[PDB]
Amino acid sequence: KVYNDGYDDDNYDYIVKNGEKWMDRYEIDSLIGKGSFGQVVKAYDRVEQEWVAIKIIKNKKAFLNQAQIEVRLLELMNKHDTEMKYYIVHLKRHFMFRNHLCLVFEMLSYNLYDLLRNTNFRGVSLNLTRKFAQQMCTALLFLATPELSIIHCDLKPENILLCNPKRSAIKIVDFGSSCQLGQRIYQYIQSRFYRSPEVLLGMPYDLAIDMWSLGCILVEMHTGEPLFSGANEVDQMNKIVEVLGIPPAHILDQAPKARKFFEKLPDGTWNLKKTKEYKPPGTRKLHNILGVETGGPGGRRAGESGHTVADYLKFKDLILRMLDYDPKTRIQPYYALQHSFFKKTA
Ligand SMILES: COc1ccc2c(c1)CC(C)(C)c1c(N)ncnc1-2
Repeated sequence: KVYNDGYDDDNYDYIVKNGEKWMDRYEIDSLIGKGSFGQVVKAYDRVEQEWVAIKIIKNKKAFLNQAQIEVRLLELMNKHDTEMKYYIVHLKRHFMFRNHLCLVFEMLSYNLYDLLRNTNFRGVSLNLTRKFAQQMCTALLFLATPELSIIHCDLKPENILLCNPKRSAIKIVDFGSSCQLGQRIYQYIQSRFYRSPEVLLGMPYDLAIDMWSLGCILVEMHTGEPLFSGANEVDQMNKIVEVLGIPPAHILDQAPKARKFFEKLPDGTWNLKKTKEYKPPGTRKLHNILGVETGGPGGRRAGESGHTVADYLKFKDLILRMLDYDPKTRIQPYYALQHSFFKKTA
């Protein structure tokens, strides 16, 4: 049985061959990543005399079209950030090769989940968490510029990459599930652990869903573990409620899916539907998850510099603003960047 004239496997992936030359230009060196979309290779661009990463999309219409959306959004972001100051991966060019769409990027290092694994899932320092937060809020500010108005829709540690393994510089990747405000099509979006309450509830959404994901990512970067690790949507909402309490009635009153998770009482207040058993609503305090007064996560930052009670209070406050249940009042990128968590003291 033959796929794409022998170039592909049965899963429509290009069969990567070390050393192959493409288009009298690229020498494929090695495979450096693989996922649902296809594969990522390190290649030498002989024309520009530099290493590049080529994302080789599966030869399958659904994957091709997902990557064509990504190409258009990255090209739009390109028109608007030529100095590469806003922390989005740079798409150099694209081409079709042997029935695979191929996206050529600058070569980056490993992702923030790999970085968490490298900490043995104990987390990075509050200082490094702050550097990641500042860069991500800058990226979100750029995506919110009106000519872009891009909702990434799948922010998670795996979609944030280090530029260099020694260093704090990061880029956001993977715009295949993205969309623009006023061209919102998807009802089902975001990876579960990072999914906002408005999406869980079946409500209208906007760029604020990415800020929710960022709040979740930053707590996980410092603790080593996902903040809200739901096994399914009901479990996800229940985990959110353990930390943040029952969502506001004004929100639940307008939520198409309120009754998937909650019940409306005679007095018009809302409670959780019973299990078929969680910490009571709001009793799993972020204050304690972060260890604000008790030496940080697991008490492991006791006796370390750069981890004071005062700095933990600033981090907690910023995260709580990113995790506001109301997407209208949730902190926005411009104001997050001005928050006291980013103000130096001492
Ligand atoms: C499994 O998913 C992966 C694996 C590796 C990478 C990406 C996705 C994203 C891109 C293609 C942007 C990239 C890069 N530019 N440099 C290095 N690695 C990667």
